[PDB]
Amino acid sequence: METVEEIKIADLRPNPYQPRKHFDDEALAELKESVLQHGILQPLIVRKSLKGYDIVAGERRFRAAKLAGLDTVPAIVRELSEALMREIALLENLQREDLSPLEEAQAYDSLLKHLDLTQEQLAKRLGKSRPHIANHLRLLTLPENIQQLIAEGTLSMGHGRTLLGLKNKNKLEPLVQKVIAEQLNVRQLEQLIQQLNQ
Amino acid sequence: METVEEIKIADLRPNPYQPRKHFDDEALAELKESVLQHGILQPLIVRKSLKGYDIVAGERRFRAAKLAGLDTVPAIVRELSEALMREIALLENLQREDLSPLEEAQAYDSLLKHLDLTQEQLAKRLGKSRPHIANHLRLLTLPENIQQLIAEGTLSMGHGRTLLGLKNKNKLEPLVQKVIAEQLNVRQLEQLIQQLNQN
Ligand SMILES: Nc1ccn([C@@H]2O[C@H](COP(=O)(O)OP(=O)(O)O)[C@@H](O)[C@H]2O)c(=O)n1
Ligand SMILES: Nc1ccn([C@@H]2O[C@H](COP(=O)(O)OP(=O)(O)O)[C@@H](O)[C@H]2O)c(=O)n1
Ligand SMILES: [Ca+2]
Ligand SMILES: [Ca+2]
Ligand SMILES: [Ca+2]
Ligand SMILES: [Ca+2]
Repeated sequence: METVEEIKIADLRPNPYQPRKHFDDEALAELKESVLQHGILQPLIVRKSLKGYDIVAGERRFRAAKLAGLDTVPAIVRELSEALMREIALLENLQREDLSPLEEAQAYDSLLKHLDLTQEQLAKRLGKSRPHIANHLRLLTLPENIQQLIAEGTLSMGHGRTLLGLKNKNKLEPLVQKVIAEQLNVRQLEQLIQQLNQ
Repeated sequence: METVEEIKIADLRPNPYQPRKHFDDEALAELKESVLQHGILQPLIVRKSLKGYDIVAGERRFRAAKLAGLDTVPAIVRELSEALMREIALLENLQREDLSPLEEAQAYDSLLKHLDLTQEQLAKRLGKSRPHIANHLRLLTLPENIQQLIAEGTLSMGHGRTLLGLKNKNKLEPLVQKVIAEQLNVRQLEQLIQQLNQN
């Protein structure tokens, strides 16, 4: 039976097989904020070495914990060959599916209702910006069929966002059919919507 | 003392606050294949119900474990309020960053060399298709400045693939400048390359 250990930040060493080459400061601030709200929800995977503990999965969490003022992170300590460490460094990130834009928006909407929160309060609680939450919730004001098209992938989310800018909704559904039939890009749609609006 | 328990598949209940509405069969097969190679690497998070356990994070792992024929999954049992369960069901998915196409491609290249595997063998080891691996490795044949655009997300991986189809490499930089300024999609880039390749 494995345990989750609290490992001191001073004892942690970089992932020797780190596949991430860029650490976005904005995204780390989001993770920091979430850690301040909920703590680290997911234990790191680490491997005990002579000098300390090498991270196998969790470098962002580690950086977020430091930003948040924590002195330890939760971790599962495993004995692993170099080959397993190389594989798992990738697989922990590779073998997962993110939520779609619409699944995210529906989640925000469900939390607003069941947690009884404003969008500002939800952004704080989730560690996301207020514009990020508002832009996703706006997708839920599009016609049902267009939401379906976006989910099915027949329309991009970028098209969805651009469609919100249309003044006269009488042209909305013909505009979507044109986008699809002509495989228009988002910039072409922006330009059509500007004229229609004017 | 938080522990990882092996919990019987039969005792697990679906996530009451599941944000995922689409469970792609192809992606579940990939996860199943990875579970067969490595086991479940990340414990599920669950909460005790009146009987059994509700999944708080891990429904895809749960379904892949059924497809792989497992009897139990590793799980951390936590006491959580309803509010926390609703929050964590989203957050465990929301607060994470994917790898860029180039980071994925570089990782494959590294693993091929250091594990001394062919593309096919690596594909089996990782639970991905052989073309998925091969097609990401092709990105590494692009000029570094275009690789960077793909790394940053200014160009999509599909743009990258399509640009490989260009015969005259002297037209690459002007073509990319056009793609970016005019925000062209993959199909429109295909057509421009179609024309450039016909002399
Ligand atoms: N052999 C593997 C491959 C991936 N994983 C992890 O499975 C999780 C899949 O994430 P997900 O959001 O797509 O699906 P859920 O299982 O959380 O519903 C990730 O946290 C992977 O790191 C694992 O535990 N074992
Ligand atoms: N408050 C939070 C928010 C996210 N997380 C998890 O932090 C992990 C971040 O994944 P990542 O691949 O972006 O970064 P790493 O920390 O694995 O380097 C994810 O598994 C989130 O579920 C957490 O442990 N605590
Ligand atoms: Ca890591
Ligand atoms: Ca990770
Ligand atoms: Ca889940
Ligand atoms: Ca998940």
